[PDB]
Amino acid sequence: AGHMEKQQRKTFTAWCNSHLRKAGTQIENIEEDFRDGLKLMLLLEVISGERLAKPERGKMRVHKISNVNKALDFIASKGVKLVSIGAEEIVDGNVKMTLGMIWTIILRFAIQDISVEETSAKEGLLLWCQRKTAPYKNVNIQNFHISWKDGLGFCALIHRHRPELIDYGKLRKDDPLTNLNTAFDVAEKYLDIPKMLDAEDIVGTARPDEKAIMTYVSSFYHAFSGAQEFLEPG
Repeated sequence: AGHMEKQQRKTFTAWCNSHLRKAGTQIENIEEDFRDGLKLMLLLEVISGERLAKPERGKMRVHKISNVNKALDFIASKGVKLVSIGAEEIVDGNVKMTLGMIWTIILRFAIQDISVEETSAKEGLLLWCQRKTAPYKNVNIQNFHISWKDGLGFCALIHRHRPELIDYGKLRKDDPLTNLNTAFDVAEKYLDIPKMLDAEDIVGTARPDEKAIMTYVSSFYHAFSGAQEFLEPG
């Protein structure tokens, strides 16, 4: 019920929709649209590329719990970290539990497989960021929160791969709002990465939510991995 939840609500919703758009659907409220399990199963089919069991019909309490359990069984089978998520809480629209469940899904499907110099998962994603921004004198990535507040890290990641898209030299470290908005707009327009973070909130929050930032950064990783050259979106 604070800034942590607010930032995760924004970012996790955006991430989920960046995938569901490939299934011809979208959610409009993350604490309501997964309650019957239907869109949750669809999200899992998109990010895994597999077909889950056929969803049961009927809007009865028992049916919804059934669909959610099908989803929970599927993510367990795919190695998503277990964190005591309960089908009941998901069906009842418990926001804390829902965001917690979505986080484990993001971590498994967008971050865990990342491999960089024998380093993997979150640690691998961080190393990738550090290696790519190494040449930038005004950037020093050391985490997935404070290190990104001035926006230069995001701008540097983009400039490193597509220099023509950002006039990095004109960016000032003491002008974080400008830097963040520049990176977010360029990523949305040229890299097909939806805006998942609110610039003003990043600048105003002593310590921005690392799960939200990690989610956004992982989208940059995938946009620059070259995987799009051999994999069909869906």
